[PDB]
This record gives sequence, C-alpha cells and structure tokens, in this order.
Amino acid sequence: GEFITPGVLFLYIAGWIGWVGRSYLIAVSGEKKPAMREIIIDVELAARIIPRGFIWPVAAYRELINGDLVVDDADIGY
Amino acid sequence: RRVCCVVSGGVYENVLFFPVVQMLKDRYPGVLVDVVASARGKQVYEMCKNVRYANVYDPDDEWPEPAEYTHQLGVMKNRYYDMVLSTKLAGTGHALFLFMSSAREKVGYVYPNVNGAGAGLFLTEMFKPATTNLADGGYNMYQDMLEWLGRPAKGVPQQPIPPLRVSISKKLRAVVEDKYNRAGVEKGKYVVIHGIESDSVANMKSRGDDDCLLPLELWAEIAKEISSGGNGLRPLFVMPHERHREEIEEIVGEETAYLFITTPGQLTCLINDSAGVVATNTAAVQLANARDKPCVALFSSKEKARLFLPYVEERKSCTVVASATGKLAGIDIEAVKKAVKDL
Amino acid sequence: FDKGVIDGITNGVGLASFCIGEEIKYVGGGRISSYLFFFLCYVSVFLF
Amino acid sequence: RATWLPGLDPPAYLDGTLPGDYGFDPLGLGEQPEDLKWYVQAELVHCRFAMAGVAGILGTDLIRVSGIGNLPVWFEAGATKFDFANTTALFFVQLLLMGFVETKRYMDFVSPGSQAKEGTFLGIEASLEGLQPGYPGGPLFNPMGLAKDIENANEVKLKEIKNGRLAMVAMLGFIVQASVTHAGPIDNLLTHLSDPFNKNIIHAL
Amino acid sequence: VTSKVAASASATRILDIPFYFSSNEWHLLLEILAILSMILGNLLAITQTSMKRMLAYSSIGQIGYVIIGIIVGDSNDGYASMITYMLFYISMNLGTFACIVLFGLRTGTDNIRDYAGLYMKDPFLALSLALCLLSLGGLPPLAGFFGKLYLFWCGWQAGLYFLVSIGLLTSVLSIYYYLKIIKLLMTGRNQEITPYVRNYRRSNSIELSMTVCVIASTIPGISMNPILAIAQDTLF
Amino acid sequence: EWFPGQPRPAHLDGSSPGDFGFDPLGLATVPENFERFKESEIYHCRWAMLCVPGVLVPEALGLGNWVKAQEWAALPDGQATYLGNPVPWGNLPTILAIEFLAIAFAEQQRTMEKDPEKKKYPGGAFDPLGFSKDPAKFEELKLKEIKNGRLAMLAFVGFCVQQSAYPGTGPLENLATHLADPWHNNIGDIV
Ligand code: CLA
Ligand SMILES: CC(/C=C/C=C(C)/C=C/[C@@]12O[C@]1(C)C[C@@H](O)CC2(C)C)=C\C=C\C=C(C)\C=C\C=C(C)\C=C\[C@@]12O[C@]1(C)C[C@@H](O)CC2(C)C
Ligand SMILES: CC1=C(/C=C/C(C)=C/C=C/C(C)=C\C=C\C=C(C)\C=C\C=C(C)\C=C\C2=C(C)CCCC2(C)C)C(C)(C)CCC1
Repeated sequence: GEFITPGVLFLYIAGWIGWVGRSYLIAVSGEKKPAMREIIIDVELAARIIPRGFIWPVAAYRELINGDLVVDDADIGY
Repeated sequence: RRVCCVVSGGVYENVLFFPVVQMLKDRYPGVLVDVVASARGKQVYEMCKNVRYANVYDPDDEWPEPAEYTHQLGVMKNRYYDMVLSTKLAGTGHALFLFMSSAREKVGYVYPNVNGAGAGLFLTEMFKPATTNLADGGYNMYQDMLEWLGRPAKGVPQQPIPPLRVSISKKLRAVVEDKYNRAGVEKGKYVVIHGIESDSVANMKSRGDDDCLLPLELWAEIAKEISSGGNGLRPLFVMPHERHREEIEEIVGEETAYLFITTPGQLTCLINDSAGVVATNTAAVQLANARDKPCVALFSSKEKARLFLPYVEERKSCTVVASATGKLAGIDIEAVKKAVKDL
Repeated sequence: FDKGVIDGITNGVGLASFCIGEEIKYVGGGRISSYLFFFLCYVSVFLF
Repeated sequence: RATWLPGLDPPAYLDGTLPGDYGFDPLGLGEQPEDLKWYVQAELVHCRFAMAGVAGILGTDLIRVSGIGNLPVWFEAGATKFDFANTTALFFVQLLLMGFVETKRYMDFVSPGSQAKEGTFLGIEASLEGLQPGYPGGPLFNPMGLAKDIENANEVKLKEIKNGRLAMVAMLGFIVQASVTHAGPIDNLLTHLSDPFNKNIIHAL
Repeated sequence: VTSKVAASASATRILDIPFYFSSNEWHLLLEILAILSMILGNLLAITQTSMKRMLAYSSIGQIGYVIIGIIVGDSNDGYASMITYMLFYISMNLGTFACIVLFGLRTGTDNIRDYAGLYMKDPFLALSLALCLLSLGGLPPLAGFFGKLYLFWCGWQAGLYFLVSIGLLTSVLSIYYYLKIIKLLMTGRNQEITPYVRNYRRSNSIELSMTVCVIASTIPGISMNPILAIAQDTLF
Repeated sequence: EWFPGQPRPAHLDGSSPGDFGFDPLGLATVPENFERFKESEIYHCRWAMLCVPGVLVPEALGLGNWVKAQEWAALPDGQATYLGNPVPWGNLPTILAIEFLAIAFAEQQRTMEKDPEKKKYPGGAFDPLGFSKDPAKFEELKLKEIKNGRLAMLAFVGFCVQQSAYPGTGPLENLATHLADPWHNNIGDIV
C-alpha cells in the first residue's frame, strides 16, 4: 500500500483519461471539420463516452489483440 | 422366442411398421411379438394378425417422472424378451433403456452426429440417419438385417414382405361400419375425402408443410362434380377426422347433404366399404393402397418416390397428381376431377 | 419436489443396480484367455 | 421486447438469438462480432463456476451452523488441512488437469470439431462438440443424453443464463459481505433477519 | 454342495493349524474376499434369466459369504455356527435343485420365463419350490433366517462391524429375484403361459428326496436347539 | 501433431523422422538451418541416451553419483576409481589429455564429411548387423531413436535441475525421497 497499491490505482485512472480522450477524437474524426468539435467540445457525445473508460483495460486489450490499437505505415493525411 | 418392438410416433409412421412385424413372424416362426408405442399410435394395432398385445409408454418425453419410468422397465424386463428391436433413434440415454431390458440382441437406430452422436457400446447393428422421411422405405435397414444374415435359412427370406396387408375383423367390419355409414347417406357406393383441417388427422409426421389440409374450397369444387352423374350419386363424405363439431358448421362444401363422421384410426373398414377415395398424402393413402380400393392421392410434387413406392398398386389403380408450383394448395383441380370422374 | 426428488432417489437407489449389474456383466464374457488374464491380475496385485 | 430499461431501445446488434438477450450492453462492449463471439463463453464459464461456487460457499456454512456437520468457513477454508495435501502440490495438480480441460475447450472454439479426430481411443467420439460452442454435450459429457439441441436451447438455456447471471452476482455479495462483516454469509443473513432495520449495511459501516 | 463342504472343511484346518501368527494378515485377506463375494455374486444374480445360472450366482456366488463370515471372526465360539449354517444350506439347496431337475425333465426347458402358471397345473411342486426359495431368502419362520441370524449374532459378538451390515444388506438385495420367480409361479393369465407348462402330465425316488429335503428347510430353523448343543464340541 | 488444433507451419510437411509440427520460433525457416538442426538434434539425442544410465546405474551400485564421480579432479592429487578400483591414469591431466585428443579427432572426423545425410545416419561400420535392411523398419527405427533421444534429454534436464534444487543428491535418491511421501515430497516444495 505504499507504492504498488497506490500505483495501480493511478494506472487505472490514467488510462481512463487516456482511453476516453482517444474515443472522442476517433468519434468526431469522421465529420466535416474535426477542428470545430474540439475547440467547442460536444458535451452530449462526451457524456455517452465518459463511462466507457470504466472498462478500458478490457476494451483496449481486445484492440491490441485484434490489431486496431495501432496503425502500420499510413501516417500523415490519412 | 419372444420379441418386443418399441416403434415410436403416431399413426402414419406406425402403420408402415406392419412389414417389419410380418417379416419377424415369417423369419422366426411361432414368435410372440409385442409392441410399445404412443397413445395415438397404439390405436393402429387393433387391425392386425401378428402382435400379441400392444402397450403405450413412449411419446418419448423429457422428464417422465421416475416411477412411470421404472414400472415400464419393470414390465419390459419381467417377461424376458430376446431381441428388443427399437426405433426413435437412440443416442446414449435411450440406449440404456434398451440395455437394462436383459435381452440377447438389441438392434436399433441411432443419431448420425447430432444429439450426442454416441450410439454406445452396449448395442448391436446401429445404423442410418434419424428423421425417418421416406415411406415404404421407412425402416429400410430392418428389412435387410433380418434377411438371411445367419444361416442355411433360404436366401434372403422374401425380401420386403408384401406391402401393407392389414386385415379387418368382421365384427368391427359389420357393426360399427354399418352404424356410422347409415347415419346419413349410405350405399357402399360413396367416396371418402380425408384432408380437411389440422387437429390430429394423421399429420404423417414427415410431410412437414403440405398435405396437412386443403382450404376446403378445392374440396367443394371437387365434390360438386363427384356425385354429378350416376357413377356414385351417393358420395358426399367430407369425412372430417377432426373435432369437426367445431367444423361441420362451416362446410362451405354446402351443408345441404355433405355428410360427416368422427373416427379413430379405425377408418380402414370405412375405406373398404367405399367405392374409392380421394385424399392428400396421409394414412388414407397407404390404407386404401393396402387393399384394392382404387385411391387418388394428391400431395405436393415428386414426393411419390418417398411416400408412395408401389406406383402401380394393382393396375396403376392408385394414381397420383403433383403440383407444378410445389405447394399443395395449387393444382390442376380440373384435371383432378377429370381423373376422379372415371371411378 | 416429491416425485421428482425423493421418488427419484428411492428409484435411483433401486435403478442404479439394474444398470450396474448388466454393465459389469458384459465385461469378459467367455474367451477363457480373458478368464485367465483377469484371474492373474488379482493374484498379482494381491501380492502387495 | 422487454429490455432491461423499459423506455430505452435495445442496441441494434443484440438482435436476440442469444439466450438472455435483454438488450443490455451500455458501454459499447460488444459491437464487434469476434469480440461478442468470444464474450459469450466467458459469461457461460463464469456463471457455471459461479453457480457451483456459491453453493459450496452456501451449503457448507448452512450445514455447519445447524450442526449436522462441521466445516470451516469458506473464508477460512484456504488454510485447512487433513493429510497428504501440500497446498503447493494441489495447486500444481489442479493447474494440470484444469490446464488440460481448459485448453482442449479453447482449441474447440478456435477450431470446431478439431478435437475428436485423433489416435487416443475409446473417447475420441464424444469430445467432438455439443454442436453449440458453449454446450459440449456428448455421450460422455451428457451421460443422460437428454437434449434435442435446438428447441429447448431457446427455452432452457434462458433458464441457465438467468440462473447464472443471478449466481454470479450472489458470489460477489459474499466477497464484499465477508470483507465487511468478517463473518459467514448466512451469519450475515441471520444477523440481518434479527433486526432488519438495525442490521443493515448503513450500520455495518 | 459337496465341493463347498469339502473346501470349507479343508480351509479352516489349513489356515488355523499352521498359521497361528499370520492371523492379522489373513483375517483381513479373507474379509476382502467375503465383502466382494456377497456383492458381485448378487448384482448379476438379478439380471439372470436362466435358472441354473441364477442359482450359480445366488446360492454359490453369494451364499459362500456368511460361512466365511465367521472363519475370520472365530475364537472357537463360532465354528458351531458354521456347522449349523452348512447343515441348513445343504438341505435348502438340494430341495430347490431336486425341484428344478424334476420340472426340467418333465417339461424340457430351463429359462425362467417358462415357470409361469406352474402353481395351477401341479401345486405341490410349486409349493415345495417356493418354500426352499423363500428359505434361501432367509425369512423368519424358515431355517435360512436362523442360519444367517446365529451367523451374525456370533460375528457381531466378535467386534467386526463392516461385514455384518453388508451381509444383511445383500440379503435384502437377494430377496428380489427369489420373490421374482415366486411371483412368476402364482399367475392365472391363461393367454400368457407358454405351451410348455400347458402340456404337463403331473403324476418314488425324486419325489421322496424333494419332500424329505424340503421339510428339513422349515423344521430345523425352529428346532435348532439340539443341533446347536451338538455343534459346540468342535476343537480343531 | 503435438498441439491438436493448430495448422502446420508450412515447412514441416512430415518428410522427416520425428517431425510433429513444432517450430513456434520459426527456427527452421532456412533449409540449411533446417538440416544442420537435425544433425545437432540427433547428436544431442545420441549422447544423452548414453549418459543417463551412466549417471544412474553407478548410483544403483555402491559407486557415487554423477557429481561425486567427477570430484577427485578438483583436488590436485586426484586419482580415479572405476568400479571402485584406483585406475593408475585417473589423474586429471592424464585423462584430460587422453580425452582431448580422442574426442577431437573422432569428432573432427565428423566435421570433415558432408553427405549430408550420412552426417545423421552413417551406418556401415556403425551398423555391424545391418538393421537398415528393411527401409520401412529403418525409417521407423529412426523414430524410436528420435523419441527415445528426446526422452533422454528431458531426463537429463530433470537430473541436472534436481541437482541445483537439491545439491549433492541422486536421481534415485530423489526418487526414493518422493517415494517416502509423494504428497509431501514434490516439485511443490521448491516454489
Ligand atoms: C486524449 C489525450 C491524449 C492521449 C491519449 C495522448 C497519448 C500519448 N501522448 Mg500526448 N498529449 C496530449 C494528449 C494526449 N496524448 C496533449 C493534449 C498534449 C499537449 C500538452 C500532449 C503532449 C504530449 C507530449 C509532449 C508527448 C506525448 C506523448 C504521448 C504518448 C505517450 C503517453 C505520454 O507520454 O503521455 C504524455 C502525457 C501528457 C503530456 C500529459 C498531457 C495530456 C493531457 C493531460 C490529456 C488531455 C486529455 C483530453 C484533454 C481529454 C479529452 C476529453 C474529451 C471527452 C473532451 C501517447 C501516444 C509522448 C510521446 O510521444 O511518447 C511516445 C510525448 O513526448 N503527448
Ligand atoms: C465466477 C464467480 C465465482 C465463482 C466462485 C467459486 C469458484 C467459489 C469457490 C469457493 O467457494 C467455494 C466453491 C469453496 C471454498 O472453500 C473455496 C472457494 C474458492 C472460496 C463469480 C463471477 C462473478 C462475476 C460477476 C458478478 C460479473 C459481473 C459483471 C458485470 C456486472 C458487468 C456488466 C457489464 O458488462 C456488461 C454486462 C455490459 C456492459 O455494457 C456494462 C457492464 C456494466 C460493463
Ligand atoms: C514490476 C515493478 C517494477 C518494474 C516495472 C517495469 C520494469 C516495467 C516495464 C515496463 C515496460 C517495459 C513497458 C513497455 C511498454 C511498451 C508499450 C508499447 C506500451 C504501450 C502502451 C500503450 C500503447 C497504451 C496505449 C493507450 C491505452 C491502452 C490507454 C491510454 C490510451 C492509449 C491509447 C495511450 C518496479 C521495479 C518499477 C517496481 C515494482 C513493480
């Protein structure tokens, strides 16, 4: 409970912030201009995504296996 | 030697079991052969000359309470059968029910792959797939395993015993047939029509979609030219094997003189007292084709090679009309009446 | 919970015998070589 | 369609062929087939372990308190000992056979039917598949072969699902219940039944 | 009858005289046999349909159990009970064998399913077979009951418990096939009896043997007092 | 197959003795790597099968284990004991020199031939009877050798690991230890 237990407590939270933010950027990625939906955040869409970070360890680990957590050689532009 | 058959199902898939019983009583002479079937099926064994006495245990439920289970085993075992040949496609649970009956030769059917393919070690001569579609092919494995398998007994002992040869006791032949006939019009010169509606008529356990019924309009169109002409001039027998007191009030084959009867699977005599019969694929087909009884079978299409093997019964008497559309409730009813008007 | 449970038990105590008897009755079954084999197995194991 | 949330509509992918399809997966955790296909077994294996698991926790403490028999608490069972049982070896032993049975099941889902065509005799027939991935009934795994594989599968699996779903919750109860009460599960029930309005989780804290 | 008598006469002497020391290592051994002998010799006996084979199972495969059931538990206070049980078993076995020989010769079959209706055709033979069969079952007023009883009462009096309980349980189990064949005797369903008992011209030596061997399966069980007083003087 | 349910890595299509679809690290991608591995495999098999009974049977007699039978060389005045008998040449530099020249030369005789099939199956003077007569039997003869040889290597691994876990032990001494109380003497007690 000095380092390891608080440490795991952080790593759970840190992904939750990380995993949610990733979902939103992907979610708004397919729009006319994703620029506008990030300086003016869509609150409702960020509300139906805010809990999906409760299960990020499960969800991500499936992405890694399925191979959608990363891309390969298509980097800039698209 | 004693033998027990455990044939399953209702009527149409049990009336076809007579060839197997005759082959048993022919191969091993002087054999007491009993049978256990379902309540609706046991009704068929009231017209035969081989079985000793029937019984009723297995509609083959899932639960059946474990006192009616034991007592059934407690009556199969305590008569010491020798070869309990079976049906109903035993897997690995129903095989134990045969096995505990301490006989000598347990022969039956089994599931190919489904329902726990299994088939167990404690059996003998397990064979072909399950759903038992074709008729007069039927138990086709059985009419080969009981054929010359063993010994100097002659070459295959009369391969597939003559087709259905059901007999009628003269008591039932006279009294009940007469009473029900003369209730309404009766001359022994009428025509039976069977396929009407759907409660428990025969249902054939295998036809599936067609032959269950006709919309009773085709039946009216047929019947209006059946008695037309001095050929019969009697026949208005819609012969509803239903709760037809729930249907007789709607015989749009106008209720003027369209008679009606309620029957168990006893109607074999009523067929034998008719002047023909016109019906869909049902027990009436096999029953009429058993005797001479020129029949007219109207099932969907090309199922003849499954449900009607003796295409020429006596003189190509029993004729069959198919449906080019495939669905039974569309036929050249005009040509149907053309064919029917001759008999 | 009367027929399905306690009747089930009071029959399965009299039904499991009907199965066990015929089950252990269908091992060996002739073939004197098998008789002598199963007669030697017990002699050998009993030496412990 | 009688979902879990009356007003809410069920999601589009939980069509309903899976038994216990009460349109409930809010977090978007099953919107990919290969995901969803592998998730169903988890609920099937979890629930079955959670059906027996609660009974072992439940029944053992029930018989002990009444006095018919005597056993330690499931909480206290981990350190129990009678003879010839090093908890070292048992772990290895249990890991072995469970490792054996778990994998061959895993190979079944990975490759259906590629589990019953091999050399080893006398058993190479039953462990094929039940014809439904999560139900490997065969004439050894269903020694009372009592299934038709289609009809009741809608109406009986739905019992085993809603049975399990409840049972998985119940076990989660004891873990927390033992975590706070320091006592047995029935003890928790017996205590609360005594003074319900004073024996509550509000008082337990 | 005589193979079992001679073998059980040789066994006690060959195991008690030169094997003083090894008691605790063969007392157990014989027990392992008995606990099996009175089980595997009964289960199969249920499923039988032949008379001779069912008799082999029941009257030998099992009944060679409770004889031994005291050889292990013997401080010379039990051998009398072995002698008495052998004297009972000889008679209660020769009776049913005489009845079986007589009926088989008179008809020409062995399988159980042909003994139906035999009570109506000839009731004396059916009765004198039912008596011996029930005695083998071990019912109170008969002799087999008192045999098994005095075999247990001296054998529970010697400490060992997990052999008397099994004996009583397998006796209860053995009641089954005895009552089965008995039920098959008493019947009147004319259309069931095979044409074997139907042609049975009912009717010296075999009659005499069967009738003087069957009353010795009912009287000594109640008159075992002098037999017991006689069997107590055995030191070997 | 070793793992019923996995597809064969394309380069293992039987076509070899003792080949059951097991190459998870793809070590045998290169056929040249593939063939040389077979050599090392059969050799590591061949030596191991010799060495295991030579580790055990001495322990089955009054002789010391496979560890004690190397110990006199540690002390400077070491002299060996074969069947307990102090062989004169048992001093370490003596056997070492005899070991080096003989092992190298014969093993160099291996390194100087490239059939390459004979580099696995020389036979001939190494088959004084000629079991290779029946090609069917000889092909199965390799199988027995391969599977037994693989069996030996594992037994060798067990012997050595049991020594690190239990210094100064014998495999039969280890075996009997388990044989006392199998349920309290196991690999469970190491970790
Ligand atoms: C969704 C948010 C998000 C995510 C998932 C990532 C992910 C990543 N960043 Mg990162 N980054 C972000 C936002 C994010 N970034 C922002 C906003 C900034 C500007 C300050 C940066 C600046 C940054 C730098 C400078 C570097 C990374 C790096 C990385 C990588 C390693 C992780 C790390 O070092 O964290 C870095 C974490 C931080 C710098 C902390 C700031 C991130 C903020 C707190 C999160 C913002 C979340 C968002 C506002 C919430 C949206 C919610 C929505 C519902 C509205 C990883 C790919 C490193 C890399 O390349 O490694 C490979 C690296 O060097 N990032
Ligand atoms: C397997 C299990 C328990 C098994 C218990 C066992 C073996 C017990 C064993 C023992 O007692 C015995 C037998 C004897 C003792 O001596 C030994 C022990 C060991 C003590 C519980 C599972 C318990 C599992 C539970 C409760 C899971 C709950 C999951 C939930 C609620 C998830 C919900 C969602 O995922 C969905 C459904 C959809 C998403 O969109 C929304 C969210 C919310 C994310
Ligand atoms: C145990 C421990 C330790 C150690 C540790 C370590 C050593 C670690 C390592 C680690 C590592 C070596 C790692 C690596 C990694 C890599 C990678 C590659 C990763 C990745 C990741 C990712 C990719 C993620 C992503 C995501 C998610 C999932 C969430 C959030 C969002 C995102 C998208 C970002 C210590 C001593 C400290 C202490 C004690 C404990």
